Amino acid sequence: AVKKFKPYTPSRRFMTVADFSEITKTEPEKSLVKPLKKTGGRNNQGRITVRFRGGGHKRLYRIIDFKRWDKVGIPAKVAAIEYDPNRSARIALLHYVDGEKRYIIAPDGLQVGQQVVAGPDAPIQVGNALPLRFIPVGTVVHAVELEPKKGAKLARAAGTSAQIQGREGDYVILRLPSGELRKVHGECYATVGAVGNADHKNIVLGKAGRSRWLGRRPHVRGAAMNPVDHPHGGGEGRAPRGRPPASPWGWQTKGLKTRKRRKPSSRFIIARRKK
Amino acid sequence: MKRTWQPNRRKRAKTHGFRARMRTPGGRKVLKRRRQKGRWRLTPAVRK
RNA sequence: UGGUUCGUGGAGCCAUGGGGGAAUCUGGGCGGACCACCGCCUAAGGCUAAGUACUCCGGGUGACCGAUAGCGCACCAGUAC
RNA sequence: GAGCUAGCCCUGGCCAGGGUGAAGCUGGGGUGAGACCCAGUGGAGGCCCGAACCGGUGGGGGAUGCAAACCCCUCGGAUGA
RNA sequence: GAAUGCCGGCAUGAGUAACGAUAAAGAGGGUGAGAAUCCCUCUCGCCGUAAGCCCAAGGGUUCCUACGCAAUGGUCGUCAGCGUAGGGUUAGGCGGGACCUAAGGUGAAGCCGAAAGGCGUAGCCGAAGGGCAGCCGGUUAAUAUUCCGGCCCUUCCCGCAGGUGCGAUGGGGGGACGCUCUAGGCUAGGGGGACCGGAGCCAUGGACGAGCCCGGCCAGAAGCGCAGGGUGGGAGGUAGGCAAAUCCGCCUCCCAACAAGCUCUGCGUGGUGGGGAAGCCCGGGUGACAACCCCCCGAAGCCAGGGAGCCAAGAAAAGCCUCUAAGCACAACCUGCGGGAACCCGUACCGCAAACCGACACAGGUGGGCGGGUGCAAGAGCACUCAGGCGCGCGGGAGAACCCUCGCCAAGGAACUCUGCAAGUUGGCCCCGUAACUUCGGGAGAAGGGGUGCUCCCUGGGGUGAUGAGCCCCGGGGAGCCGCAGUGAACAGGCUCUGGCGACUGUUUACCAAAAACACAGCUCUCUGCGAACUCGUAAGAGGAGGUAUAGGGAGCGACGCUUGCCCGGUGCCGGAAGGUCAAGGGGAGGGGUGCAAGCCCCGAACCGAAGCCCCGGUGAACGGCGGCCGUAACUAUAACGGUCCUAAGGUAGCGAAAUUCCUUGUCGGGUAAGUUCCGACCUGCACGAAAAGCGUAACGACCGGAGCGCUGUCUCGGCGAGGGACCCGGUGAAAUUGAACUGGCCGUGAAGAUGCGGCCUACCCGUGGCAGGACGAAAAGACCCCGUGGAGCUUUACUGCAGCC
RNA sequence: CGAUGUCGGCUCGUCGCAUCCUGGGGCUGAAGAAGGUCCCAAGGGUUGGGCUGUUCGCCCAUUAAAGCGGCACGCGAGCUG
RNA sequence: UGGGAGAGGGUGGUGGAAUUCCCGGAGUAGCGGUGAAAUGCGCAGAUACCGGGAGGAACGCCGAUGGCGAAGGCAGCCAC
RNA sequence: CCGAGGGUAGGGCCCGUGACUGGGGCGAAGUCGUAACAAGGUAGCUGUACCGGAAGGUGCGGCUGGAU
Ligand SMILES: [Mg+2]
Ligand SMILES: [Mg+2]
Ligand SMILES: [Mg+2]
Ligand SMILES: [Mg+2]
Ligand SMILES: [Mg+2]
Ligand SMILES: [Mg+2]
Ligand SMILES: [Mg+2]
Ligand SMILES: [Mg+2]
Ligand SMILES: [Mg+2]
Ligand SMILES: [Mg+2]
Ligand SMILES: [Mg+2]
Ligand SMILES: [Mg+2]
Ligand SMILES: [Mg+2]
Ligand SMILES: [Mg+2]
Ligand SMILES: [Mg+2]
Ligand SMILES: [Mg+2]
Ligand SMILES: [Mg+2]
Ligand SMILES: [Mg+2]
Ligand SMILES: [Mg+2]
Ligand SMILES: [Mg+2]
Ligand SMILES: [Mg+2]
Ligand SMILES: [Mg+2]
Ligand SMILES: [Mg+2]
Ligand SMILES: [Mg+2]
Ligand SMILES: [Mg+2]
Ligand SMILES: [Mg+2]
Ligand SMILES: [Mg+2]
Ligand SMILES: [Mg+2]
Ligand SMILES: [Mg+2]
Ligand SMILES: [Mg+2]
Ligand SMILES: [Mg+2]
Ligand SMILES: [Mg+2]
Ligand SMILES: [Mg+2]
Ligand SMILES: [Mg+2]
Ligand SMILES: [Mg+2]
Ligand SMILES: [Mg+2]
Ligand SMILES: [Mg+2]
Ligand SMILES: [Mg+2]
Ligand SMILES: [Mg+2]
Ligand SMILES: [Mg+2]
Ligand SMILES: [Mg+2]
Ligand SMILES: [Mg+2]
Ligand SMILES: [Mg+2]
Ligand SMILES: [Mg+2]
Ligand SMILES: [Mg+2]
Ligand SMILES: [Mg+2]
Ligand SMILES: [Mg+2]
Ligand SMILES: [Mg+2]
Ligand SMILES: [Mg+2]
Ligand SMILES: [Mg+2]
Ligand SMILES: [Mg+2]
Ligand SMILES: [Mg+2]
Ligand SMILES: [Mg+2]
Ligand SMILES: [Mg+2]
Ligand SMILES: [Mg+2]
Ligand SMILES: [Mg+2]
Ligand SMILES: [Mg+2]
Ligand SMILES: [Mg+2]
Ligand SMILES: [Mg+2]
Ligand SMILES: [Mg+2]
Ligand SMILES: [Mg+2]
Ligand SMILES: [Mg+2]
Ligand SMILES: [Mg+2]
Ligand SMILES: [Mg+2]
Ligand SMILES: [Mg+2]
Ligand SMILES: [Mg+2]
Ligand SMILES: [Mg+2]
Ligand SMILES: [Mg+2]
Ligand SMILES: [Mg+2]
Ligand SMILES: [Mg+2]
Ligand SMILES: [Mg+2]
Ligand SMILES: [Mg+2]
Ligand SMILES: [Mg+2]
Ligand SMILES: [Mg+2]
Ligand SMILES: [Mg+2]
Ligand SMILES: [Mg+2]
Ligand SMILES: [Mg+2]
Ligand SMILES: [Mg+2]
Ligand SMILES: [Mg+2]
Ligand SMILES: [Mg+2]
Ligand SMILES: [Mg+2]
Ligand SMILES: [Mg+2]
Ligand SMILES: [Mg+2]
Ligand SMILES: [Mg+2]
Ligand SMILES: [Mg+2]
Ligand SMILES: [Mg+2]
Ligand SMILES: [Mg+2]
Ligand SMILES: [Mg+2]
Ligand SMILES: [Mg+2]
Ligand SMILES: [Mg+2]
Ligand SMILES: [Mg+2]
Ligand SMILES: [Mg+2]
Ligand SMILES: [Mg+2]
Ligand SMILES: [Mg+2]
Ligand SMILES: [Mg+2]
Ligand SMILES: [Mg+2]
Ligand SMILES: [Mg+2]
Ligand SMILES: [Mg+2]
Ligand SMILES: [Mg+2]
Ligand SMILES: [Mg+2]
Ligand SMILES: [Mg+2]
Ligand SMILES: [Mg+2]
Ligand SMILES: [Mg+2]
Ligand SMILES: [Mg+2]
Ligand SMILES: [Mg+2]
Ligand SMILES: [Mg+2]
Ligand SMILES: [Mg+2]
Ligand SMILES: [Mg+2]
Ligand SMILES: [Mg+2]
Ligand SMILES: [Mg+2]
Ligand SMILES: [Mg+2]
Ligand SMILES: [Mg+2]
Ligand SMILES: [Mg+2]
Ligand SMILES: [Mg+2]
Ligand SMILES: [Mg+2]
Ligand SMILES: [Mg+2]
Ligand SMILES: [Mg+2]
Ligand SMILES: [Mg+2]
Ligand SMILES: [Mg+2]
Ligand SMILES: [Mg+2]
Ligand SMILES: [Mg+2]
Ligand SMILES: [Mg+2]
Ligand SMILES: [Mg+2]
Ligand SMILES: [Mg+2]
Ligand SMILES: [Mg+2]
Ligand SMILES: [Mg+2]
Ligand SMILES: [Mg+2]
Ligand SMILES: [Mg+2]
Ligand SMILES: [Mg+2]
Ligand SMILES: [Mg+2]
Ligand SMILES: [Mg+2]
Ligand SMILES: [Mg+2]
Ligand SMILES: [Mg+2]
Ligand SMILES: [Mg+2]
Ligand SMILES: [Mg+2]
Ligand SMILES: [Mg+2]
Ligand SMILES: [Mg+2]
Ligand SMILES: [Mg+2]
Ligand SMILES: [Mg+2]
Ligand SMILES: [Mg+2]
Ligand SMILES: [Mg+2]
Ligand SMILES: [Mg+2]
Ligand SMILES: [Mg+2]
Ligand SMILES: [Mg+2]
Ligand SMILES: [Mg+2]
Ligand SMILES: [Mg+2]
Ligand SMILES: [Mg+2]
Ligand SMILES: [Mg+2]
Ligand SMILES: [Mg+2]
Ligand SMILES: [Mg+2]
Ligand SMILES: [Mg+2]
Ligand SMILES: [Mg+2]
Ligand SMILES: [Mg+2]
Ligand SMILES: [Mg+2]
Ligand SMILES: [Mg+2]
Ligand SMILES: [Mg+2]
Ligand SMILES: [Mg+2]
Ligand SMILES: [Mg+2]
Ligand SMILES: [Mg+2]
Ligand SMILES: [Mg+2]
Ligand SMILES: [Mg+2]
Ligand SMILES: [Mg+2]
Ligand SMILES: [Mg+2]
Ligand SMILES: [Mg+2]
Ligand SMILES: [Mg+2]
Ligand SMILES: [Mg+2]
Ligand SMILES: [Mg+2]
Ligand SMILES: [Mg+2]
Ligand SMILES: [Mg+2]
Ligand SMILES: [Mg+2]
Ligand SMILES: [Mg+2]
Ligand SMILES: [Mg+2]
Ligand SMILES: [Mg+2]
Ligand SMILES: [Mg+2]
Ligand SMILES: [Mg+2]
Ligand SMILES: [Mg+2]
Ligand SMILES: [Mg+2]
Ligand SMILES: [Mg+2]
Ligand SMILES: [Mg+2]
Ligand SMILES: [Mg+2]
Ligand SMILES: [Mg+2]
Ligand SMILES: [Mg+2]
Ligand SMILES: [Mg+2]
Ligand SMILES: [Mg+2]
Ligand SMILES: [Mg+2]
Ligand SMILES: [Mg+2]
Ligand SMILES: [Mg+2]
Ligand SMILES: [Mg+2]
Ligand SMILES: [Mg+2]
Ligand SMILES: [Mg+2]
Ligand SMILES: [Mg+2]
Ligand SMILES: [Mg+2]
Ligand SMILES: [Mg+2]
Ligand SMILES: [Mg+2]
Ligand SMILES: [Mg+2]
Ligand SMILES: [Mg+2]
Ligand SMILES: [Mg+2]
Ligand SMILES: [Mg+2]
Ligand SMILES: [Mg+2]
Ligand SMILES: [Mg+2]
Ligand SMILES: [Mg+2]
Ligand SMILES: [Mg+2]
Ligand SMILES: [Mg+2]
Ligand SMILES: [Mg+2]
Ligand SMILES: [Mg+2]
Ligand SMILES: [Mg+2]
Ligand SMILES: [Mg+2]
Ligand SMILES: [Mg+2]
Ligand SMILES: [Mg+2]
Ligand SMILES: [Mg+2]
Ligand SMILES: [Mg+2]
Ligand SMILES: [Mg+2]
Ligand SMILES: [Mg+2]
Ligand SMILES: [Mg+2]
Ligand SMILES: [Mg+2]
Ligand SMILES: [Mg+2]
Ligand SMILES: [Mg+2]
Ligand SMILES: [Mg+2]
Ligand SMILES: [Mg+2]
Ligand SMILES: [Mg+2]
Ligand SMILES: [Mg+2]
Ligand SMILES: [Mg+2]
Ligand SMILES: [Mg+2]
Ligand SMILES: [Mg+2]
Ligand SMILES: [Mg+2]
Ligand SMILES: [Mg+2]
Ligand SMILES: [Mg+2]
Ligand SMILES: [Mg+2]
Ligand SMILES: [Mg+2]
Ligand SMILES: [Mg+2]
Ligand SMILES: [Mg+2]
Ligand SMILES: [Mg+2]
Ligand SMILES: [Mg+2]
Ligand SMILES: [Mg+2]
Ligand SMILES: [Mg+2]
Ligand SMILES: [Mg+2]
Ligand SMILES: [Mg+2]
Ligand SMILES: [Mg+2]
Ligand SMILES: [Mg+2]
Ligand SMILES: [Mg+2]
Ligand SMILES: [Mg+2]
Ligand SMILES: [Mg+2]
Ligand SMILES: [Mg+2]
Ligand SMILES: [Mg+2]
Ligand SMILES: [Mg+2]
Ligand SMILES: [Mg+2]
Ligand SMILES: [Mg+2]
Ligand SMILES: [Mg+2]
Ligand SMILES: [Mg+2]
Ligand SMILES: [Mg+2]
Ligand SMILES: [Mg+2]
Ligand SMILES: [Mg+2]
Ligand SMILES: [Mg+2]
Ligand SMILES: [Mg+2]
Ligand SMILES: [Mg+2]
Ligand SMILES: [Mg+2]
Ligand SMILES: [Mg+2]
Ligand SMILES: [Mg+2]
Ligand SMILES: [Mg+2]
Ligand SMILES: [Mg+2]
Ligand SMILES: [Mg+2]
Ligand SMILES: [Mg+2]
Ligand SMILES: [Mg+2]
Ligand SMILES: [Mg+2]
């Protein structure tokens, strides 16, 4: 339930911070953090390759367990639910009966003090991870592997879900968060339930400085630039685009499809996205 | 106001120094040039 | 595609990035598309003095300069700055 | 050539003093339970005033200058992009 | 002899400007060939959150002493950061290295690239971050946490004693962290004392005083005391920490819990070792057997890894501890003690500046720490002052114009002017009081007013301490005194109304623009299913992202409110397994050359044959576009209505003489005595209009218009006064410019604006202070403009290529 | 065009006369007063404000009157902007 | 106290008919629509027929002149 | 001391008046259409919403004051 502020400054008028009410542990597990090396959008030539990045709050990376078939059959207790600055979801700290501790993305409705488990035998309950071919059709699921044992790829942002549609040989069919229909190999793992922190989309930054805290430096418009810089540069006074709307590099940025036509995964996409 | 020359001994020796020059094809040519020309010094002096 | 005087030209010759791909003298290449005839030569392995080029250096010599000239420097100059 | 300047990265440091008084908490009132109301406490903010610090609004001087961008008065920001 | 030629030399301007902050000087006595300028004394003034002191960088002998004055020093010079010579920098503990890792750099393995080279895990390097043992005083002309004195401590080697499964680059613990606010107790620092120590002082009318003036400490091991940090103990199980593991991690049991206990710091005390003022006398010595005590204020520093709240969620690695593996248990490590061993480099001096960056001894620039006192509500603000440091390396006079900075002004009070530009006004605190409108926060310091000093009297609460006295912090009430005036000096808002633009705090053309421009939260379109799209790269590889559609790229719009209409014919993008055209290739009708002939060789029709393009549809918060003429109502006028032509469709809502309106100062209303501007309206909108968004909007603005009040030297209209210049004398002494000059006015003339030609008029020779009409004055080979088959940036359905993609 | 700074304002004048006022005249459809028109005359004078960058002009209140032009649209090594 | 009828209300679930869209098949010259038409759709293979998939909304017969509620109003079926 | 009142500054209510603008009433014989009364030729009315020269039209739900 997003939190509001009284209009005691111009910015506090619309700023809305998360409620944080589901978090139960306010500092991370030390054996599971490592420094997150900030890039500023710069590659290994040192060139800017992704504009408008940098100056965000310092962060530590939480190591997240995107496999879980690591420890088939070994139950774990949900110890805490924590804040992660590297992702939109919350994370859940598991204390395995192994004595081993790990982090998963926290699904919706998971509770501290509960048991989760992984493998083909697992119950169909929020937080358990199974091979897709064993989850009943119709189930909502998250943290889905895309190829077997390569790691969870799909539906990991706050609030997202994938829904199992049907089976076909070694492949189930998923409705991804984008609305697309895809065949995903049945031996890929996945976790029952949707990701938590669904209210994440209703946060209102409220002011410029907030964006800066996230590492988002100000994005300047092409129409505001000069012809050396951009297809929309120049003109005396303001100007309409005067050409098909383009990127800084010239390609058209309204409708122009860009997925590679001959891409080999095409044989497993069933239906492009929606809306 | 603040002017352009702001001396810095580490900076000087790391930018123009002998060891910088030798790590680069263009740096070696400089020394080959400056030795061919007969420069008394092949590199800026920094006190270190 | 490059080389050649040869800029696609009637365009051979030599070299080769790609594709197809032999034979051992009754084998093979060339004589400016191509064919016959007549000739020339023996590819897909290597080495080979000398005659040729240059002047950091040394000497010899000038219808070469003579301190604003002659090398940037006749002098503690690739210096001082 | 990034010892000026621009952006980012890593690691440190700095921001006198004063004013306003958000949420929350406590108590009180209210009600079926509430919302909510008052007082108290509380000390939020690209909040307010103002040095250091960062600026460079208006005007005057300077104009072979003290200075190849300075000086005086005045003015903006000053816990934050 | 000319090239705004090149190099050099010397002129002119000229004894001219200037001599670098208006913080400021005067005298006496020395020294010397020579003194405003050097040394000494006294007086005066300036800084004192510095203009004082300590670090770092940078500089590199500039430090100290003797001896000098040619040059340097904006004058002088006997002086000096100058010349010569000699001297001077002392560390196991301070900083750096023989330790650690961060970005980054480098790089066995590996990957890539015509060459040169590019990457790259580990590992290595890399600091002002982690870690680690020294404090007070004395001493030199010049070094001191370095030498010396006193009291402390670290590491390595070796030996002794006691103890223990010892053993590590391996496992684990720890190290280990943000922002804002903040408790308790301390310390640094300061204030006071009628108490303690002290050379003296009694002035000029009074005072021999509970008088004046000065000072009243600093460091210290073990131990003790106060205040804090850190930390559960035992057992059983175990599959996890890439071997093992008694360690850690998980589960269970018992016991302990705001504690205690153990451990680690800070403060205090502490054997001992030091310091010790004014004044007097020549840095010294006395003071002195110096005293070294009580009260208070009190940190932003200390205990620290303290506490609370918050979201934007806040390095690594070593030291250190613990676990075991090889090994080895004659070892080895742990603890206590003892002796021995302990290397390299820096250390001078300047360091907000005359020694660093600015060509200069340059009013500029330069990071960290200390920064005393009193009063002003507070403070690092302001004024004055302590310690300390300076009077800015040309002076002496004079008392013109004029210039700068400053002060005052009769009457008027914006009449000034593009504009109240500038300068006034206002000005702190406390109290009373405070409007439209509003997003309920605000608008607000609204506006407007009252108070403010000193004396005596009475009294309320807080802190320390003890509840008391003393000290100290907040008040309340009453009676009076003085002046023109009590934030008596210094620092310290003028206000209001109404438009345009932009929501807002922010950002920008370093050095002519700070804005309405950029950004901004939010809104919409669009791409992207992850070896993502996209971006840099030949590649490898990187960013995206150790992210995964609530995410990431691209585009426009730009808080919020109410809204965002019609056109898909053209261009773009999206979809379309048909049809049309389409290259290499396949195919081989049929021709051709040559040979005696097999053959060799060349051209070649149909037909099959991709993307693209055509064609068929979709699509506007994609590029874009949104009509003309004629007629019509029972006064007239005007047309709700109709006719027709064309379009892909003919501009909806809202707004409109506008940051847009040409005619234009449109017309009417407001405001003024008067209003090309301003506000409100009308609508024939030359040429608004709906995300290059339309119309509004509280609050905000060094933005840009209009009006009023207050108050003014802005003005009528000017006067006077101050200082720094200008002027005069002594010292030092530039500049651009310059064909040469013996260089007047008029009316003409001349390449059309003449000191220089003609005619006439006027005029003795040379300066000094001033003013700017001329020398088509200086400066810059016109930026405007044209020209050159000159150049560069930029655009696109110009041409032709290339990357890239298909 | 190897530079003649370009509107207006302010300041400071100065000249012309086709005279706006003041002086002297003739004619008048001049009774007087007040005008109209032309002649002579350049000695002196020729206001303060509102609007606009404005020149010009309109307006307000006055006046004897509120003149027209030249001097590089007089005057930026005099100022403004 | 013991009983009862009820589409009374809220929550979580869940079943079948039908329409539309997608996929495969099979099949061809029209379908749709109306007063009559036409726009539209269809040889780029529609309509009609079969199989499969997705998704939303409303609940046929029971059903009544019926029941419930203070009114607005409440209709598949299950449980709380 | 109080004090008629004068002065300055800021509020509240009421009345008059205002370029222009909004609808309203009324007005012997204007223009345009024909929405309602019959099933008024699409039954009507309704609350709301959107639209259009105008009456109105359409959507959604409701009423009979609806006709066969
Ligand atoms: Mg809010
Ligand atoms: Mg609110
Ligand atoms: Mg949460
Ligand atoms: Mg770690
Ligand atoms: Mg990275
Ligand atoms: Mg890199
Ligand atoms: Mg990018
Ligand atoms: Mg970036
Ligand atoms: Mg999170
Ligand atoms: Mg994310
Ligand atoms: Mg798969
Ligand atoms: Mg959002
Ligand atoms: Mg962040
Ligand atoms: Mg954004
Ligand atoms: Mg932008
Ligand atoms: Mg632009
Ligand atoms: Mg621009
Ligand atoms: Mg560029
Ligand atoms: Mg270009
Ligand atoms: Mg371009
Ligand atoms: Mg453009
Ligand atoms: Mg533009
Ligand atoms: Mg522009
Ligand atoms: Mg334009
Ligand atoms: Mg546009
Ligand atoms: Mg255009
Ligand atoms: Mg384009
Ligand atoms: Mg898709
Ligand atoms: Mg600078
Ligand atoms: Mg610097
Ligand atoms: Mg250095
Ligand atoms: Mg350094
Ligand atoms: Mg450096
Ligand atoms: Mg180097
Ligand atoms: Mg380098
Ligand atoms: Mg040498
Ligand atoms: Mg060099
Ligand atoms: Mg050739
Ligand atoms: Mg050839
Ligand atoms: Mg043979
Ligand atoms: Mg042969
Ligand atoms: Mg043969
Ligand atoms: Mg051959
Ligand atoms: Mg031959
Ligand atoms: Mg031949
Ligand atoms: Mg031959
Ligand atoms: Mg061979
Ligand atoms: Mg040879
Ligand atoms: Mg000769
Ligand atoms: Mg010579
Ligand atoms: Mg020579
Ligand atoms: Mg010569
Ligand atoms: Mg030579
Ligand atoms: Mg020479
Ligand atoms: Mg020399
Ligand atoms: Mg830099
Ligand atoms: Mg720099
Ligand atoms: Mg601050
Ligand atoms: Mg206040
Ligand atoms: Mg309060
Ligand atoms: Mg609280
Ligand atoms: Mg602020
Ligand atoms: Mg204030
Ligand atoms: Mg600046
Ligand atoms: Mg300035
Ligand atoms: Mg001013
Ligand atoms: Mg200048
Ligand atoms: Mg200044
Ligand atoms: Mg000032
Ligand atoms: Mg600010
Ligand atoms: Mg401020
Ligand atoms: Mg502040
Ligand atoms: Mg910050
Ligand atoms: Mg000549
Ligand atoms: Mg010459
Ligand atoms: Mg020349
Ligand atoms: Mg020359
Ligand atoms: Mg010369
Ligand atoms: Mg000479
Ligand atoms: Mg000379
Ligand atoms: Mg001469
Ligand atoms: Mg001379
Ligand atoms: Mg002169
Ligand atoms: Mg001068
Ligand atoms: Mg000077
Ligand atoms: Mg000064
Ligand atoms: Mg004297
Ligand atoms: Mg003197
Ligand atoms: Mg002297
Ligand atoms: Mg002398
Ligand atoms: Mg002096
Ligand atoms: Mg002296
Ligand atoms: Mg002081
Ligand atoms: Mg130097
Ligand atoms: Mg000398
Ligand atoms: Mg001398
Ligand atoms: Mg000498
Ligand atoms: Mg000198
Ligand atoms: Mg000097
Ligand atoms: Mg002497
Ligand atoms: Mg020394
Ligand atoms: Mg020592
Ligand atoms: Mg060693
Ligand atoms: Mg090389
Ligand atoms: Mg390094
Ligand atoms: Mg270090
Ligand atoms: Mg750290
Ligand atoms: Mg050390
Ligand atoms: Mg010590
Ligand atoms: Mg000595
Ligand atoms: Mg032991
Ligand atoms: Mg930690
Ligand atoms: Mg960490
Ligand atoms: Mg925070
Ligand atoms: Mg005090
Ligand atoms: Mg002590
Ligand atoms: Mg085990
Ligand atoms: Mg002493
Ligand atoms: Mg004694
Ligand atoms: Mg501090
Ligand atoms: Mg601490
Ligand atoms: Mg803490
Ligand atoms: Mg690391
Ligand atoms: Mg063994
Ligand atoms: Mg043994
Ligand atoms: Mg060594
Ligand atoms: Mg030293
Ligand atoms: Mg300074
Ligand atoms: Mg100095
Ligand atoms: Mg000086
Ligand atoms: Mg200086
Ligand atoms: Mg202080
Ligand atoms: Mg003191
Ligand atoms: Mg104060
Ligand atoms: Mg002075
Ligand atoms: Mg000074
Ligand atoms: Mg001076
Ligand atoms: Mg004089
Ligand atoms: Mg002054
Ligand atoms: Mg007076
Ligand atoms: Mg006056
Ligand atoms: Mg006035
Ligand atoms: Mg007045
Ligand atoms: Mg005015
Ligand atoms: Mg202006
Ligand atoms: Mg104005
Ligand atoms: Mg004041
Ligand atoms: Mg006041
Ligand atoms: Mg009002
Ligand atoms: Mg109000
Ligand atoms: Mg107002
Ligand atoms: Mg308003
Ligand atoms: Mg309000
Ligand atoms: Mg006030
Ligand atoms: Mg009073
Ligand atoms: Mg008094
Ligand atoms: Mg008095
Ligand atoms: Mg103020
Ligand atoms: Mg703006
Ligand atoms: Mg703005
Ligand atoms: Mg706007
Ligand atoms: Mg707005
Ligand atoms: Mg905005
Ligand atoms: Mg600028
Ligand atoms: Mg510029
Ligand atoms: Mg510049
Ligand atoms: Mg600008
Ligand atoms: Mg501004
Ligand atoms: Mg900008
Ligand atoms: Mg904005
Ligand atoms: Mg918006
Ligand atoms: Mg690229
Ligand atoms: Mg290459
Ligand atoms: Mg990554
Ligand atoms: Mg913007
Ligand atoms: Mg509103
Ligand atoms: Mg279209
Ligand atoms: Mg189209
Ligand atoms: Mg179309
Ligand atoms: Mg297409
Ligand atoms: Mg157009
Ligand atoms: Mg068009
Ligand atoms: Mg509309
Ligand atoms: Mg209009
Ligand atoms: Mg008008
Ligand atoms: Mg407008
Ligand atoms: Mg317009
Ligand atoms: Mg107009
Ligand atoms: Mg006009
Ligand atoms: Mg008018
Ligand atoms: Mg009027
Ligand atoms: Mg009109
Ligand atoms: Mg526009
Ligand atoms: Mg507004
Ligand atoms: Mg407003
Ligand atoms: Mg603003
Ligand atoms: Mg502004
Ligand atoms: Mg005004
Ligand atoms: Mg004056
Ligand atoms: Mg004077
Ligand atoms: Mg004289
Ligand atoms: Mg002289
Ligand atoms: Mg001299
Ligand atoms: Mg001559
Ligand atoms: Mg002459
Ligand atoms: Mg003469
Ligand atoms: Mg003359
Ligand atoms: Mg002429
Ligand atoms: Mg003439
Ligand atoms: Mg003459
Ligand atoms: Mg002549
Ligand atoms: Mg003559
Ligand atoms: Mg003549
Ligand atoms: Mg003559
Ligand atoms: Mg003559
Ligand atoms: Mg004459
Ligand atoms: Mg003179
Ligand atoms: Mg003169
Ligand atoms: Mg002149
Ligand atoms: Mg000339
Ligand atoms: Mg002249
Ligand atoms: Mg001239
Ligand atoms: Mg110039
Ligand atoms: Mg030029
Ligand atoms: Mg020229
Ligand atoms: Mg130009
Ligand atoms: Mg021209
Ligand atoms: Mg041409
Ligand atoms: Mg030509
Ligand atoms: Mg050209
Ligand atoms: Mg692309
Ligand atoms: Mg010209
Ligand atoms: Mg010239
Ligand atoms: Mg010139
Ligand atoms: Mg000119
Ligand atoms: Mg008469
Ligand atoms: Mg006459
Ligand atoms: Mg006259
Ligand atoms: Mg005018
Ligand atoms: Mg004119
Ligand atoms: Mg006019
Ligand atoms: Mg008269
Ligand atoms: Mg005139
Ligand atoms: Mg003219
Ligand atoms: Mg003209
Ligand atoms: Mg003129
Ligand atoms: Mg002029
Ligand atoms: Mg000028
Ligand atoms: Mg002018
Ligand atoms: Mg001039
Ligand atoms: Mg002049
Ligand atoms: Mg001139
Ligand atoms: Mg200007
Ligand atoms: Mg201007
Ligand atoms: Mg058809
Ligand atoms: Mg067919
Ligand atoms: Mg669906
Ligand atoms: Mg009364
Ligand atoms: Mg009276
Ligand atoms: Mg009629
Ligand atoms: Mg009808
Ligand atoms: Mg009807
Ligand atoms: Mg009808
Ligand atoms: Mg309709």
